[PDB]
Amino acid sequence: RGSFTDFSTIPSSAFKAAAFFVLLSMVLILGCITCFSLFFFCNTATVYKICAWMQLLAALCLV
Amino acid sequence: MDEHSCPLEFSSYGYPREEIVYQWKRSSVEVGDTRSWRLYQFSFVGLRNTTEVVKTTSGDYVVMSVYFDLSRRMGYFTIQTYIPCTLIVVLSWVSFWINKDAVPARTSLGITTVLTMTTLSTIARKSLPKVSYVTAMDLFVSVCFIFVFSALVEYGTLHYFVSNRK
Amino acid sequence: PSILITILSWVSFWINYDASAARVALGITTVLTMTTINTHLRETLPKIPYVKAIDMYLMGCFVFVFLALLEYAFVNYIFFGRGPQRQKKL
Amino acid sequence: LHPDGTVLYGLRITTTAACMMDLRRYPLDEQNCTLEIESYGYTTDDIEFYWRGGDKAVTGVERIELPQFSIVEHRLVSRNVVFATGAYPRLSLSFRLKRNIGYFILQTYMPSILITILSWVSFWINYDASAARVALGITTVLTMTTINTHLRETLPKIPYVKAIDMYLMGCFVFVFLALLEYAFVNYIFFGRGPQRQKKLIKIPDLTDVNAIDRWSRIVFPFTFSLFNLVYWLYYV
Amino acid sequence: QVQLQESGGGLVQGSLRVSCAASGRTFTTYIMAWFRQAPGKEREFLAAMDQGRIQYYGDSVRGRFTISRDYAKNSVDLQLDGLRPEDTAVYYCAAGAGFWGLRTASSYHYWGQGTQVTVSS
Amino acid sequence: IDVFFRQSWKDERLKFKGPMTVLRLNNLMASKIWTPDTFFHNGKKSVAHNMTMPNKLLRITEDGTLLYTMRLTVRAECPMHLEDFPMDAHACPLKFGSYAYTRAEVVYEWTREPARSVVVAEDGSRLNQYDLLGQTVDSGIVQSSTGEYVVMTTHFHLKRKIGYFVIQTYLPCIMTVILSQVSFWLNRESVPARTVFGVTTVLTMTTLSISARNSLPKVAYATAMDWFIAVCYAFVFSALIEFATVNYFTKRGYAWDGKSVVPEKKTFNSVSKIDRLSRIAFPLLFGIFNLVYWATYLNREPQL
Amino acid sequence: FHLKRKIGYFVIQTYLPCIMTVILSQVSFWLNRESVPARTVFGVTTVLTMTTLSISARNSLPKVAYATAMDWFIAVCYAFVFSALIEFATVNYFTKRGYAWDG
Amino acid sequence: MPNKLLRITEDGTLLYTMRLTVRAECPMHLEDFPMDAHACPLKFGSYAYTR
Ligand SMILES: *[C@@H]1O[C@H](CO)[C@@H](O[C@@H]2O[C@H](CO)[C@@H](O[C@@H]3O[C@H](CO[C@H]4O[C@H](CO)[C@@H](O)[C@H](O[C@H]5O[C@H](CO)[C@@H](O)[C@H](O)[C@@H]5O)[C@@H]4O)[C@@H](O)[C@H](O[C@H]4O[C@H](CO)[C@@H](O)[C@H](O)[C@@H]4O)[C@@H]3O)[C@H](O)[C@H]2NC(C)=O)[C@H](O)[C@H]1NC(C)=O
Ligand SMILES: CCCCCCCC/C=C/CCCCCCCC(=O)O[C@H](COC(=O)CCCCCCCCCCCCCCC)COP(=O)(O)OC[C@@H](O)CO
Ligand SMILES: CCCCCCCC/C=C\CCCCCCCC(=O)O[C@H](COC(=O)CCCCCCCCCCCCCCC)COP(=O)(O)OC[C@@H](O)CO
Ligand SMILES: CCCCCCCC(=O)OC[C@H](COP(=O)(O)O[C@@H]1[C@H](O)[C@H](O)[C@@H](OP(=O)(O)O)[C@H](OP(=O)(O)O)[C@H]1O)OC(=O)CCCCCCC
Ligand SMILES: *[C@@H]1O[C@H](CO)[C@@H](O[C@@H]2O[C@H](CO)[C@@H](O)[C@H](O)[C@H]2NC(C)=O)[C@H](O)[C@H]1NC(C)=O
Ligand SMILES: CC(C)CCC[C@@H](C)[C@H]1CC[C@H]2[C@@H]3CC=C4C[C@@H](O)CC[C@]4(C)[C@H]3CC[C@]12C
Ligand SMILES: CC(=O)[C@H]1CC[C@H]2[C@@H]3CC=C4C[C@@H](OS(=O)(=O)O)CC[C@]4(C)[C@H]3CC[C@]12C
Ligand SMILES: CCCCCCCCCC
Ligand SMILES: CCCCCC
Ligand SMILES: CCCCCC
Ligand SMILES: CCCCCC
Ligand SMILES: [Cl-]
Ligand SMILES: [Cl-]
Repeated sequence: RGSFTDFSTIPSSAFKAAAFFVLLSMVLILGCITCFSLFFFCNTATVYKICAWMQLLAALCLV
Repeated sequence: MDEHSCPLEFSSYGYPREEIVYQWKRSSVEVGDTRSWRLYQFSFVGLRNTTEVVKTTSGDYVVMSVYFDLSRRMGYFTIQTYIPCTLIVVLSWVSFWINKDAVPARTSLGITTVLTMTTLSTIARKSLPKVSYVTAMDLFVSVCFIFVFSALVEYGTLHYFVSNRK
Repeated sequence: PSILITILSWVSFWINYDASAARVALGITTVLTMTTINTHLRETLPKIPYVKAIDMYLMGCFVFVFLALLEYAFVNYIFFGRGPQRQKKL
Repeated sequence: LHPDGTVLYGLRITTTAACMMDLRRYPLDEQNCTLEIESYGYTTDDIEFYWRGGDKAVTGVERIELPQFSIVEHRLVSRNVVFATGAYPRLSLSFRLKRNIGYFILQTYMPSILITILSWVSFWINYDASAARVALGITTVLTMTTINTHLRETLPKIPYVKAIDMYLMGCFVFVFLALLEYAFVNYIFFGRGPQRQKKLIKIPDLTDVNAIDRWSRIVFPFTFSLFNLVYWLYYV
Repeated sequence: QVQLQESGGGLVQGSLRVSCAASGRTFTTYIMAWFRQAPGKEREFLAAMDQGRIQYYGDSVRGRFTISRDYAKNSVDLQLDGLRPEDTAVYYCAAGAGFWGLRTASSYHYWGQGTQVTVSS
Repeated sequence: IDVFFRQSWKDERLKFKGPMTVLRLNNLMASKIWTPDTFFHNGKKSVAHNMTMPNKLLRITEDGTLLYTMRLTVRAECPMHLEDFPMDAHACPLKFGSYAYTRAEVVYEWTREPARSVVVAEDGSRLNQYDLLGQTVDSGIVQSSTGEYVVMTTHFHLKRKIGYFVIQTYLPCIMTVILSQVSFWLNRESVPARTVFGVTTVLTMTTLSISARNSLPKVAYATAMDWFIAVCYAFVFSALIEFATVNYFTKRGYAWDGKSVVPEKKTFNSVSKIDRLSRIAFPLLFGIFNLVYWATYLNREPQL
Repeated sequence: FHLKRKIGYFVIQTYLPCIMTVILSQVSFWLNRESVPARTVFGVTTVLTMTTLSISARNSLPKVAYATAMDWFIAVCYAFVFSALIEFATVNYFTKRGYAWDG
Repeated sequence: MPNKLLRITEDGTLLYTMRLTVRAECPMHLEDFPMDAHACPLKFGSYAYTR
C-alpha cells in the first residue's frame, strides 16, 4: 500500500516531505538534461553555469 | 495501468464453524474458454482460493474466498485520452513556428489548445467513480496542461518584451 | 480548471492596446468556458432552488473574467473613442 | 357472476407492447401501434373471441392526451390466424399516432435556419477581412455539426436517413457552400489577380469579386427558400 | 381566442339540458365545470368533471343534475331534472385545472357568457 | 407519495366477547377474512412495503368494527400544463376507490371532516424543486362501463421554485445578451473583434436554446422560457446584424493611429452614429422587455 | 443466427462528417499565405473537431481494448488535418512580408 | 395466464408448448466495426439429466 498520487496513504508527514523533495530533485536533474539542448544556440559557459546551479539545487533537495 | 484481485466470498449463514465446515476439492474452481467472456478492458490473469475463519457477533464462520486477478488493457484508453492529449500539446508546439507578428493567430491557437485540454480532462474522468485522488491519467493530463499553459505564457512574455515594451 | 481559466483570461492585460482580435478572443472564449463549465457541472445535480458553494465560486470566476473583458472594452473606448475628442480639446 | 350464467372477469393491466416504427418521415411521421390478443392453446373450434358492443367496444381513446403524439384514429379488427399448430382467434386494437411538429420546430429546425442565415452574413463583409469571414464560416460549420450530433444521439441506430437528417444535411451543404464562396473569392483575388494583371438568371462575372458577393447575396437566400419550399411540400 | 359558447332553454314550467362547447383550445386535460349565480351575487358550484370522467357535485343538487363530457366534440353537458322555483339563475360554463379549487371560481381561468334560466309555476 | 392509508368498516360476523375489547391480529388474519379492494385510479406502479414482514395490522373491536392500516408507496400520474414553465403550478390528484363493488354495494366516506381527514407530516417533504402549498379533499362518482363507483380524491397543490432555472438558463442568457451588447463600444475598424463577438454570442445562445429543454416532456406548445430564449436570441442576432450594417458603411480600412488629429466634417472614420444610438437604445430595450416579461409572468396563478 | 451490421447509420454519423472536415481543412490551401489568423483558425478548429468526432464515435460500442476499423479511419483523417496544419506552419515560416497584394 | 400448454395423446405422446423471451449472449469480435458480421449462438439442453 502507498502511492505518491494519494498523499493520504503515505504513513507520515516526514515521508511526504521526503517524497516531495526527491521529486523536486528529479524535476531539476531532468530539467538539466532538457537544457542540454541550449548548447545549439546559447553560449556554452552560461548554460554550464545554469546546470551547475540546477545540479547543486538537486543535491540540496536530495540532502 | 492498474491490476486488481477481485474476491468472491461465501459461507454458511446460520451455522457456525462448530456445525458446518466447508472445504475445497482437488480442482474446485474451473474456467472454460476465457475468450467468450465479457471482460472488455480487463484480461483474466489467474485465480486462487483461500479459507479463513471470520468472527461475527453470532459466532465464528468458515468463510471461503476465490480471488480472480485482473489486469486492465490500455488499448481503448490509449485511443481515447493519451493520443488526443499529446496531439493538442504538439498542436500547441506548432505555435512557435508561426511568426511573432501574427498576434491573433498565436493567441487563438493557445486558447484553443488550453480549452481542448480542459475538455479532454473532463472526458478522462467520465469512466471512473468520483475518487478524490489523482490517477495516472489525471497526472498525464495535468502535465500536458502545464505544457500548453507554459507555451502560451512564454509567447505572452515574448510579445510583451518585443512589441508592447518596445 | 476555473482558476486556470481565470489566469488565462488575465493574459489579455499584457498583450497590447491595439491587438483587438487577440484580446477579444482571449476574453470571450474564457468567459464562455466558465459558463459552460458551470452549466455542465450543475446539470448532474438535483434541481435545487438555492445557490451552492460551487455555484458561488463559479459566479465569482465568471465575474472576474467578465470584468477583464469589460476593462479591455473600456481601454478600447478610451483610446479609439475618446482619443480624437480629447486631443481636439487640447 | 350473473343469474343467467354470465361471468365478467376484469383486470387492470399495464402492458408494454412492441410497435415497430418506420422513421423515414420522422418527425413528420404517422405510426400504426397495435395490440394483438389471442388464446394460447385452444383452437378456434373451442373458443371464439369477439368485441362486446361492436366497434364501440373500446372506450377511453378520446380521453388520451399524449404530450408528443395525437391519436388520429383507432381501429378494431377480428380474424382467425392459421397458426402452426392450428387455427386460432385473433383480435387487434390499433392506433394511428401522428407526431406533433412544434417541439421539433422549437428545438431542431429553428436553430438550423438561424445558423444558415448567420452564415449568409459573411457576404456583406469585405473580401479582405479574411479573419472575420473565416470565423463566420467555420463557426457556422461547427455549430451545424454539433447540432447534428446533439440531435441524433437520442434515437435508435436506424440504417436509413430521416427527414430531419435531410434538413440538417441541406443546411450543412448551404453553410459549406457559403464558406467555399469566400474561399473562391480569396483565390480569385489574391491568387489570380496578379496573374491576370500581368498577362493583360445568368451567371455573374467570375473575375470581379464584388460582383460575386453581390450575386451571392441574392442567390443564397433564394436558393434556401426554394429548398425549404421543396422540403416542406414533399414531407407535408 | 378561447371561447366557451353556451346553449339551453331559458323558460321552463321540468327537465332541461344546458350544453357548452369550447373553441380555440382542446380541453381534454382540463377540468370542466358548471356554476350558478342566483340574484344576490353569490356564485354557487354545481358540478365538475375531470379527464378521468370523475364527477363532483354540490350538496344542493346532488342527484338532481347530471354532468357529462364529450371529449371528441370538446363539450360539457348538464342535464337538469326536478327544477324548482329557487333554481332560477344564470348558469355559467367554466374550464381550467383546479389549483386551490375544484369548488371555487378562482381556480377557473375560462368562463362562458352565461345563460339565464327561469322557472315559473 | 408514501402514506399510511388506513380504512375501517363494520362486519357483524366478527362480533365476539372476551377479556380484551380489541384484538390486534397479525397480517395473516387480514388475508384470512374479507377486506376492501381499494385501488388508486391514477396510480401507475405502487408497492405495499413488506420489510421485514407485510406492514399491515388488523384491530377487531367487540362491536365488530375493523381497522386495516397499510403502508403504501404510490407513484401516480400528475397531468401538467407547462405553458408558464418554470413559473407554473399544478394540482396532482390522488384518486382511490373500490375496483369491484359499485355504489349500491360499497361506499367510501372520510373518517373525520374532509379537510382534516388527510394529514401530512411536517418533517416529511422530499420535494426538491416544488413547494407543497396544501391539499384539497373531496369525493365524487365515476360512471365506468361496468357500473357506478365512488372515487375519493385528494388534490395536492404544488408550486415550482424558480431558483434552479434563474442560474441554469435565465442568467446565462442575460449575460450572453449583455456580452453581445458590449460589442457596440469597440471601434468600427476592428472587424474581426466584433465579428467574433457576434458569431460567438449567437453560438452560445443556440447552445442554451438547445439545452433549455433537457428535462421537460417534449410538449408541442412553447413555454415561457422558450419565449425568453427566443427574444434573447433576437437581441443577439440584431446586434450582429447592426454590426454588419455599420461595417457596410465603413470607408477607410486603417484605424486611428495615436499621433493624428481628426478634422471635423489622412482623414479617419468618425465614430458611428449607429453605435452611438445603439449603446443607449439596445440595453434600454432589453431592460424594458425584461421588466415587462417578469411583471407579466410572476403574477398569473390563482391564490387561496 | 447470422447477422450483419448495416453501415448507413455510421456513414451519416462519423465517416461523412470526418470526410467533410478533412475537405474543410483542405480548403485552407487556397487562401493567400498572408492571412495567418484565418488559416490558423482553419487548422486549429479542424483539429479540435476531428478530436470531438474521435471521442464521440466509440460511445456506440463497448470499451473493447483494440482498434476498430472506424478508429483507423478517424486516425488517418486526424493525420491529414494535422498535416495540413503542419504545411501551413511551413508556408508561414518562409513568408517574408506581412502585407497581402494591395491590388 | 401462464403461457404454457400441455397436450396428451391416447398413445401417451406429450406435447409441451412454452412461450419465452430469451436474453442470450452473443460474444462479438468488434474488429471490423461498423462492417462486421456475427454468428450469435443459442444453445440449450438438459440440466440434471445426462446423455
Ligand atoms: C395497422 O396495421 C394493421 C396491419 O398490420 C392493420 O390491420 C388490418 O386491418 C384490416 C382492416 O382495416 C384487416 O382486414 C379486414 O379484416 C376483416 C376481418 O377479417 C377476417 O374475417 C373475414 C370475414 O370472415 C375473413 O374474410 C378474413 O379472412 C379472409 O379474407 C382475407 C381478405 O379479406 C384474406 O386475407 C384471408 O386469407 C381470408 O381469406 C378474416 O378471417 C375482413 O372482413 C375485411 O375484408 C375486407 O374485404 C371484404 C371483401 O373481400 C369486404 O367485404 C370487407 O368490408 C373488407 O373491406 C378485411 O380483410 C386486416 O386483416 C388487418 N391486418 C392483419 C394482418 O390482421 C390495421 O388496420 C392498421 N391500423 C390502422 C389504424 O391503420
Ligand atoms: C446595464 C445592462 C442592463 C441590462 C438589463 C439586465 C437585466 C437584469 C434583470 C435580470 C433578471 C432578474 C431575474 C429576477 C427573477 C426573480 C427571481 C427571484 O425572485 O429571486 C429568488 C430566486 O433566485 C434565487 O434563489 C437565487 C438567484 C441567484 C442570483 C445570483 C446573482 C448573481 C449576479 C452576478 C451575475 C453572475 C452571472 C453568472 C451566471 C453563470 C427568489 O427567492 P425566493 O425567496 O422567492 O425562494 C423561492 C423561489 O423563488 C426560489 O428561491
Ligand atoms: C483538470 C486539469 C487541470 C488542472 C491541472 C493542475 C496542475 C497542478 C499541478 C501540480 C499541483 C498538484 C495539485 C493537486 C491537487 C489535487 C487535489 C488533491 O490533492 O486532493 C486531495 C488529496 O489528494 C492527494 O492526496 C494528492 C496530493 C499530491 C498531489 C501531487 C501529485 C503530483 C503532481 C505532478 C506535478 C508535476 C509537475 C511537473 C511539471 C514540470 C483531497 O484531499 P481529501 O481529504 O479529500 O482526501 C481524503 C482521502 O481519504 C483520499 O485521499
Ligand atoms: C439606430 C439607427 C437608427 C436609424 C434611423 C436614424 C437615421 C440615422 O441617423 O442614420 C445614421 C446612419 C449614419 O451612418 P454612419 O454613421 O455609420 O456612417 C457615416 C455617415 O453616415 C456617412 O456614411 C459618412 O459621411 P459622409 O457621407 O462622407 O459625409 C461617414 O464617413 P466618415 O466620417 O467616417 O469618414 C460615415 O462614418 O445612417 C446610415 O448610414 C444607415 C442607417 C441604417 C440603420 C438601420 C437600422 C439599424
Ligand atoms: C483450492 O485449495 C485447495 C487447498 O489448498 C487446493 O488443493 C490442494 O492443492 C495442493 C497443491 O496442489 C495439494 O498439495 C493439496 O493436497 C490439495 N488439497 C486437496 C484437499 O486436494 C485446490 O487445488 C485449490 N483449487 C483451486 C486452486 O482452484
Ligand atoms: C519538465 C521536465 C523537465 C520534468 C518533468 C518531470 C516528470 C518526469 C515528473 C513530474 C511528476 C512525476 C510523477 C509524480 C508521481 C508519480 C507516481 C509514482 O508512483 C511513480 C512516478 C510518478 C508517475 C512520477 C514520474 C515522473 C514525473 C511525471
Ligand atoms: C475551443 C472552442 O470552442 C473553439 C471552437 C471554435 C473556436 C473559435 C473559432 C474562430 C475564432 C476567430 C478568431 O479570430 S481571429 O481573427 O483572432 O482569428 C479568434 C478565435 C476564435 C474565436 C476561435 C476560438 C476557439 C473556439 C471557440
Ligand atoms: C422578483 C422580480 C422583480 C422584478 C425584476 C425586474 C428586473 C428589472 C431589470 C431592469
Ligand atoms: C477597470 C474595470 C472595468 C471598468 C469598466 C467601466
Ligand atoms: C467552388 C465553390 C463555388 C461556390 C459558389 C460560387
Ligand atoms: C507531412 C508534412 C508535409 C508538410 C508539407 C511538405
Ligand atoms: Cl505512487
Ligand atoms: Cl425534482
